[PDB]
Amino acid sequence: MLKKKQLTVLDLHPGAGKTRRVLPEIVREAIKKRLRTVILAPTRVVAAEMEEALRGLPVRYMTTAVNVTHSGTEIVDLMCHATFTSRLLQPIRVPNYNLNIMDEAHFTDPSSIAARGYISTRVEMGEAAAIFMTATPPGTRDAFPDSNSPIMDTEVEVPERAWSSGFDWVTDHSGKTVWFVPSVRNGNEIAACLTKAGKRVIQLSRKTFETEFQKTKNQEWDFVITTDISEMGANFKADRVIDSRRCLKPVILDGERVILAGPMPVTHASAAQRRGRIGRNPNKPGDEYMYGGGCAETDEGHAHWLEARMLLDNIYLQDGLIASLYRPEADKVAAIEGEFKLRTEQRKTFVELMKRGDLPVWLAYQVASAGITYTDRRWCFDGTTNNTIMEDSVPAEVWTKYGEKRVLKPRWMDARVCSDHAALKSFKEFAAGKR
Repeated sequence: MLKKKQLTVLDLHPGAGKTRRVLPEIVREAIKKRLRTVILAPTRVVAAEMEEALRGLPVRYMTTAVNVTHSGTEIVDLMCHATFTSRLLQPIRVPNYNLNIMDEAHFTDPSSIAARGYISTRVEMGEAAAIFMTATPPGTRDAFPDSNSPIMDTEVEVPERAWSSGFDWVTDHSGKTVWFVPSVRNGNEIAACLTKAGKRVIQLSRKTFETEFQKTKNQEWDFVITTDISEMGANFKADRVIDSRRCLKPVILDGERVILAGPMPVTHASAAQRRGRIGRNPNKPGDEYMYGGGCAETDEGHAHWLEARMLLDNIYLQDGLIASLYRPEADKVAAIEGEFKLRTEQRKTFVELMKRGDLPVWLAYQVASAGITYTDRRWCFDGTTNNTIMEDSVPAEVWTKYGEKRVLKPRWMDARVCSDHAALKSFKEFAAGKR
């Protein structure tokens, strides 16, 4: 696998030991061959688990999720998918790694798709080797792959709102359940319903992931309500998965706004990853998987693939050349390589709106391409009346950095800035000039 000009897909089933058994062997071989190597983790939680599996080996952890004193003689670097793409975008010189290892290579966030495109392009050029580790490679149509022990798969109607009757099987269970919901807001209603009935519930989402995941290991719980983020290597000591089989899909309409469409069916890769949380212990057969709908290829036309093209168009590779998306996921977006290429000053604004501003990629691109500087927030208030952001069914208001109270009405509307209370609170601080 470690020979140049080769990309290998390590597609072992969930729980087969890709992270704890295969990864340390590959690292030992890479160090013996003096291959300058990068290990890419999807989240800070997986980075911590990788440190346990690689304990003792000389690895330089480029993450604050690991508290290790680096000796300075490491030729292997470990960092998150987003950090790799972020350093590629920034003026910082990233080493031209001989070997690129991506764990949970199925991750569909824009920076993971961009990282796969960059790496696969370097392999196609004959400059590097790569290993993509996932049970569900791009293009998988199998939602029920192999497991360490047999799983009872049951198609059932799954609640997406609070209920007063009709779902006795949900609460008549003495084990621990992991329940995947389409959104944070949907999760809140189900958690409140379960809490009212006496269940101990923990909720997980992209922003709260590191802090709340720790509660799954330090206390007893009956339910974990989570969004699709728990598909990326999160492990639980549970005996049942409840899966709505639904997700939200960011969609760009007429090239001028982003809406959160659905809930709609998840892909086969997502369903297999959600099911994959259980059936992991060969000594405990009969873990249950209750699913509430079918699968469909809802990644076609999903805004994340367009956003990955915006990132890749602004990453230097060689002179004018631009990295393509990883071939099995390249038809998910209709886009011309280089169409989002920005000039030096606008590119720097694009990077800062993402790194410091925390804006979605599509929204950061609209602002930077319009020639607006990072600190200029006039655009947050001069959009049309239909772009008015609502809070508690009434227009959201902020005090501008000038001291004036104005209705939040962005020139470009991206639904992700107000998808929940936490997102809208952060966007109000941005519009106010607080970061």
